[PDB]
Amino acid sequence: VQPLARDAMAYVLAGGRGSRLKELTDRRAKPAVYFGGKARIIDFALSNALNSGIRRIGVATQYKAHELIRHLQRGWDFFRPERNESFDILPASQRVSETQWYEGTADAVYQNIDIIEPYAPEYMVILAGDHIYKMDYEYMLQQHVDSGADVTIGCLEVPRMEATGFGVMHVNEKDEIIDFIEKPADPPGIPGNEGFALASMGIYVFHTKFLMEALRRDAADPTSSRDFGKDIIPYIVEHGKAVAHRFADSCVRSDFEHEPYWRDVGTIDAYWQANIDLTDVVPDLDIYDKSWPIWTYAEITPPAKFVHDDEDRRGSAVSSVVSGDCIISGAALNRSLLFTGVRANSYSRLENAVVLPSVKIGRHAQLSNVVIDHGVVIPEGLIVGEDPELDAKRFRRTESGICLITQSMIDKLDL
Amino acid sequence: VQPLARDAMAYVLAGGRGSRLKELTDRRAKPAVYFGGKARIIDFALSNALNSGIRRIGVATQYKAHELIRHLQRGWDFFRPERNESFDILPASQRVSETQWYEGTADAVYQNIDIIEPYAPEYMVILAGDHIYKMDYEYMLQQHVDSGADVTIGCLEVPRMEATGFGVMHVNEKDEIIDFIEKPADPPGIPGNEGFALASMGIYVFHTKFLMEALRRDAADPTSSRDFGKDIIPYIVEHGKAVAHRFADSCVRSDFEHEPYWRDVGTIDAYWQANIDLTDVVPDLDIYDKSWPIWTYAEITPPAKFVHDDEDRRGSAVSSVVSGDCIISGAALNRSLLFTGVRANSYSRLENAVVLPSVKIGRHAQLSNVVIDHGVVIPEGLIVGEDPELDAKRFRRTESGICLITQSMIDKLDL
Amino acid sequence: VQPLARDAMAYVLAGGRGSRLKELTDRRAKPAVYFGGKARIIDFALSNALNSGIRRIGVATQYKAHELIRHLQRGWDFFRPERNESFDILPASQRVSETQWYEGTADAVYQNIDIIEPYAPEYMVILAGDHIYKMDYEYMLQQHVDSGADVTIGCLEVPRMEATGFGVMHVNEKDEIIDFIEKPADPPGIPGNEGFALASMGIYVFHTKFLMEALRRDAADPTSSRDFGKDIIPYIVEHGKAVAHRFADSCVRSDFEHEPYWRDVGTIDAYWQANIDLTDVVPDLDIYDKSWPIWTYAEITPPAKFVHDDEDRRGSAVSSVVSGDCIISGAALNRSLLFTGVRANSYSRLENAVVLPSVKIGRHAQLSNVVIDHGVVIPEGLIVGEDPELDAKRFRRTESGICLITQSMIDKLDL
Amino acid sequence: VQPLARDAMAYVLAGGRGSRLKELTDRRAKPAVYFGGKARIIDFALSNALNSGIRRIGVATQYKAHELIRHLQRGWDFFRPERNESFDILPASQRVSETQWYEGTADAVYQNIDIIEPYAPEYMVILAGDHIYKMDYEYMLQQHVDSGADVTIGCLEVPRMEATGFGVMHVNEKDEIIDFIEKPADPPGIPGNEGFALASMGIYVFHTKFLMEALRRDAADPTSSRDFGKDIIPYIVEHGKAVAHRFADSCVRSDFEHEPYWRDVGTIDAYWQANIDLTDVVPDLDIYDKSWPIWTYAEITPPAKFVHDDEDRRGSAVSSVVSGDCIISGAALNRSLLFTGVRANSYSRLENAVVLPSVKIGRHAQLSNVVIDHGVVIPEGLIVGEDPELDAKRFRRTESGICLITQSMIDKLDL
Repeated sequence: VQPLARDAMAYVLAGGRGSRLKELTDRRAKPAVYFGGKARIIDFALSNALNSGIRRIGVATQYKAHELIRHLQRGWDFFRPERNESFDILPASQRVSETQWYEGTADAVYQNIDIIEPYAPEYMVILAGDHIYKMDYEYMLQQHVDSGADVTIGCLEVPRMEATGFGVMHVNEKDEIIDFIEKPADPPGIPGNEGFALASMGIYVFHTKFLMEALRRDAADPTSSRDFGKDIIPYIVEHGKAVAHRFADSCVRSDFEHEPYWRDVGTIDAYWQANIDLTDVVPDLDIYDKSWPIWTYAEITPPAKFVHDDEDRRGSAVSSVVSGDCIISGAALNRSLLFTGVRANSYSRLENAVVLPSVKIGRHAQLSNVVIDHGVVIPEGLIVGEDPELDAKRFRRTESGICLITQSMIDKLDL
Repeated sequence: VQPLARDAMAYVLAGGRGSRLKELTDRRAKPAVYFGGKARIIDFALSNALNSGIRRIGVATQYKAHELIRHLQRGWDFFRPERNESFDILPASQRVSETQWYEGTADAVYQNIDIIEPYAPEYMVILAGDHIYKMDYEYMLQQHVDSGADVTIGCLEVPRMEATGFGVMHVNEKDEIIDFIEKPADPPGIPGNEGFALASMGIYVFHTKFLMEALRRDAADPTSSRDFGKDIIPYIVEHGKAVAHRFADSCVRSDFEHEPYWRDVGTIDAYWQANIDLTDVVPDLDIYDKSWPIWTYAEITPPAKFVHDDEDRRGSAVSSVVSGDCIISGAALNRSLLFTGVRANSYSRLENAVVLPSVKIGRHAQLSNVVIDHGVVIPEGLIVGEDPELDAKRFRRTESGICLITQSMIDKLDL
Repeated sequence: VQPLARDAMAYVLAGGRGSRLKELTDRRAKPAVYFGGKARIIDFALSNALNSGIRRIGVATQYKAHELIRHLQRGWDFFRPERNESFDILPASQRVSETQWYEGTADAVYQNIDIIEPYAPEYMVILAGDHIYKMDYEYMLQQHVDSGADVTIGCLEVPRMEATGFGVMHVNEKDEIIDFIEKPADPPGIPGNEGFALASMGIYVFHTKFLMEALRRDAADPTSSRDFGKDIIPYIVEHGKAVAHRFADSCVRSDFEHEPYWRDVGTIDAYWQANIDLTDVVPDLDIYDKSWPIWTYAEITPPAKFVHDDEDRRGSAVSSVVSGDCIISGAALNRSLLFTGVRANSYSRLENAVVLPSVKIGRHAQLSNVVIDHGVVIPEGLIVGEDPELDAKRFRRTESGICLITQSMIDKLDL
Repeated sequence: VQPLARDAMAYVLAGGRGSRLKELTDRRAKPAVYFGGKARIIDFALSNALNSGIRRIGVATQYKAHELIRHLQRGWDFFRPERNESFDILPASQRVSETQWYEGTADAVYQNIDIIEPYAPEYMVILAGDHIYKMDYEYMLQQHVDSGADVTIGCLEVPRMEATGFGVMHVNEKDEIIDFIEKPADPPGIPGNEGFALASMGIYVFHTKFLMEALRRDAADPTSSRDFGKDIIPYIVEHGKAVAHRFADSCVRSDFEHEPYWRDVGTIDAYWQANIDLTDVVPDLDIYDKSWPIWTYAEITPPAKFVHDDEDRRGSAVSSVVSGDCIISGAALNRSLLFTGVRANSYSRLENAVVLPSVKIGRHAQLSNVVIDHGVVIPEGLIVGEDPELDAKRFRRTESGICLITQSMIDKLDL
């Protein structure tokens, strides 16, 4: 009768550096990276927990967390303990130990047992905080209880050649995990469906009592790298009962999303592509859906504005997504995504451009196939996208020709 | 030393019907009308109160106030009494008398003395809630105390020809009010500056104890129409000391506003004009200003989206202001202001259009010189602005050719 | 898999006058009456909705609603539409019609169909807002869908002699409702257990569109008094499928409540008793429970204080419940319940006293067996509970000797 | 005309360890210590800022700050940047530098200039976060601008023998500071009033642009201990213009406070004394004042309860201050102060006790002259205050005989 989410706590792992995002994560952890016009990556897992009815949330942070923690303080501020709600931001710090850094994803939870236990949740839902996806976690909770698993593991069903970069679960007829392989060159297929493999999402459901004991087990073992994927879960698949949960069974698709949507935006190319795809006529991700909404930190913002329309300049956007507090003054935008606060000035042009909040585009600048970091001021007349060798020397250039542009790159600029 | 706003309470008169806005105010009071892709009209006086440091606000409502009350409840919800802050919504209702109607603007304060006296504010700032303007009321409060006035009245300095439509204050050299005239055919000129007259704003500062006594006198006087403008102030200019405060002295102008901005948007033409002027290259009102911000009710909204770009259709906006959650799909917008939630569809065209929230524009519709009421669905292929005779039969058409369009008029439609 | 409350809207009927509470409800509807030391009666149903997972709430108000509506505005302010939550305060007002009065409890929902249908909830949970009880509405929802009922009705299982004051449901062996009788002299018994009758709590679960259809037909029938209990529900038991849900199956009992707790505090004796019973060593209602908490409007308040300990005066409380911001200065309290803000002064005595917020007790006053209304100032030396004849002349005195004391009564006082 | 607080930012130094409070500050910094029944010490400076109209606040933390940060996050959560309000929590950490420690109170501001400069406040109000006092900083701001000072320093006026423990300002006839001495053996007296000296409160007003340069200068000086009182202020007194502001000129006294109140609660005795003094008939600090309120983090909490009244046990409090959610079950309290959540059980007695939140007193325990730390569980039958030598072996006992009791101390216990 009662939904199990009433008795669950979501615990989000948000310490991931995202080192392949290069300068995009030099000053902020990957869960803090802006995505899709407004939110940050972490808001997706957070919103999944909220919309699934989980109203105790803990977030473990580590690497470069000041921007992430400030976002969480200001955006996720509406939980009240009187209502059996809680939002705990849990950085590694001189608190219960000297340390100041978590030893691994397991240690991220283990060090905060004294926070969890007063709440006495029946269940723990462990979440990667660095992916973009919508999912109703009540489904996994139900499967976990009914299957008697020690751990239920969220898995994507992917073509085996795509699984070579994931931690892959090897399952039997009834989706019980026989073995776990980190990045198999030839991923094991699903029995009776070997064109596909189950790739771990880093979503784990436990009974709290079991998890605490296993965290304590783990923390005593010197063999352990203190990691869910490499230590906790492999021990259980061997000695206990681990079961896979398939993302397709619990993904929340809107009427305007043709397939289950999950993205890890792990490379500059992948991050550019996921954002720019939102400019499509029929985008894979429906950012206009209100049935499974993404909460985030947002301020009252004025509308977007388009000015100038003469023989020489026209401020206008085609095949583009433009946020509030954007003033497109005499600037031509095509196939671009603009976050809030952008100022694009006369005779400039943006094409195939992902523009993070509060960027300024100087008069006459022309930028194609770029990601412009938050707050960058683009000098008047800067050309990007016309000279690959010049662009690669000045900026971080992808082999597929995307330039990531940061303020530090701009400050160094000559010819 | 201490600012006088700490000891003031703002009391906003928000019962105004705005009869000349015709069907724009059929189901909402004038202070509830949307303005500027920014806020509702009432939010300007409320934000002026807030930014001036007044932490006690009351709002008297009357004519058709459901939409207005719900906006106040949801938008103006962050005052806490334990911080000596209060926000009181005061509709005429069976709480102290049967009535269910306020007899006038003086009565709207008078019936609520039992709300005011427990707060014991030293000063009352009585405000009209149906005008768009920015003003720092600390200045009026200083002038009032130092002048020793019984009432201090905010006044616009305007050419006398334009003053024929206002309550007009006749003053001596000291800016003390020696007479008041309701709509003078020949407005009294300011001494030494005869080309201008002081036109009342309906902004009044009193010592609370004095006002409470003047309201009690007024509730007894059978010759009184129970109106601040026509009863309270004239009695004081007669028997006490009334002093005029000029708008230009305390108007808050941003660096991008060439002159003090005040608008009463009292007619459809004036409402259309003030909104459409926000699409100018250098607008009179700076809605991007952050130094004197306008607080309002706002939700997390997705960005605006423009799609399609081929031989036959292109979704794009030129010389226009576009709010979030607008999808401009194959539609051409020019010199238009769109509030949130608009959906404009393929081959439609808007020009010189003020489009309130959640309007839908059907394919192939072409509309020029229009105000479209909140939530209207414009039928595919509807043409407005081509045939004044037909437009005037179907719609509320001003002499200058603005068509106000409501869903009730759409529902009646044929050829 | 997904809880049904996600898809439900709770709709609280809060127009009740509670006329048998006499002067306690002369300026406030019954759901606004204070109960238990802090909350108001309406907060119980509201908190049940919230704790059950229902995040769309409507509250219909009518009789003397200013205090109620201010309570809802300031207390129930944390719902956000972006999260698919809503809290709508729905007074009878000149809005969709002139009226200024709901024709009945069915009409209170019918008039507001235009507010419900934009939310399109799958289920409606219609609640009476004038009872004190705790209940998980997910159980009723499941029974309602699983049974295929047209309406599921919440029912107290009570001894038949106690059911003569209730509207009683006659059921068959499957708890299907075969008849409904308003206040039967000899209430029909439950089959196979005739010592008990099922007494209607005025809680009704419907499929939304079935209810919209029953509401519309009811508004059309001139036979109808426009009432859930005597119009909607009788027709369904006759023409459709009405099923009873027993309170015991879904009451939320803390470990410290020996039985399911339900109270209608319909009379001054019952209100006094239910409150004073909280001073017991083992109270029937556990106001210290945090597993099913009651949300309300609460301000930051200083602690309670006890002053003076000498020959002739000692401020102290025995067998009593004392809220914050109470200063017990030389006053003896025994078996009393004090809401916040009380000032009891030297040489006064309270026994068997229910004391609503911000009451003042003057020096030397002695009061026994009383309910003291919000904000009453008790004159120095007043004696209540000594002389029944004099007490009944001065105050509202019950047959059993409880005096309800209002400020209007105090104002009239001599000897 | 315009108050100066509109353009100030308050910056609270809250990294103080409070070493002399011993185990009371072993797991929290001094600003996080509970005081007076509800608030925490830091809430006084924060409330002074808020009530003075300062809407931008920064709080620098360092030593053991988890509890403090969580308090700030949950309690001080109502500032919105759109209203030009801001509340920044600034712990030393990896962000702008590796360090993760502040080199001193000046470096606590210096490391965060990049947070300050975007706001561009005209004035900085630097505050000590570890003192209990009320003060209207608009007075100090007015004095600063009008005097032309480089730094205006808040100062207590105390008898000279008392000043020997303070940093003392030597002034001339016009309250200009001519020397500064750290703990003078013989404190320089006030000219014309040699019985008194000016003791620095560690409150400093600057022009922001001045301060930013003085900090940059300080961050270059290798002879600098990076301290406001030790390096910044003496430098200015020497080469610039430092002016003293006397606390009596801007202290906020309620009508029930016989003198300006300031306490630093630096020792266990001083902490115990300031709290127990609140049980007085006429307390020096008025915690019931509403004119200058102290905001803090508070939850909805049930009332206090007193039970049992027979010949062997009576739950009651005399000359005591008792917070909500305290159940006094057969326990006798006298001259004690209880924070929320205490459970005192049958036959126990508390005298002269300061009892922090959520303490449980076991049956038959008898405790006199104690501070009991947050959450301590006192064993049944424990006796404290009877045997000085035993009490000092078990607990932290002051020379004056106050025992500080923590759970670690209880956990060691036998006889």
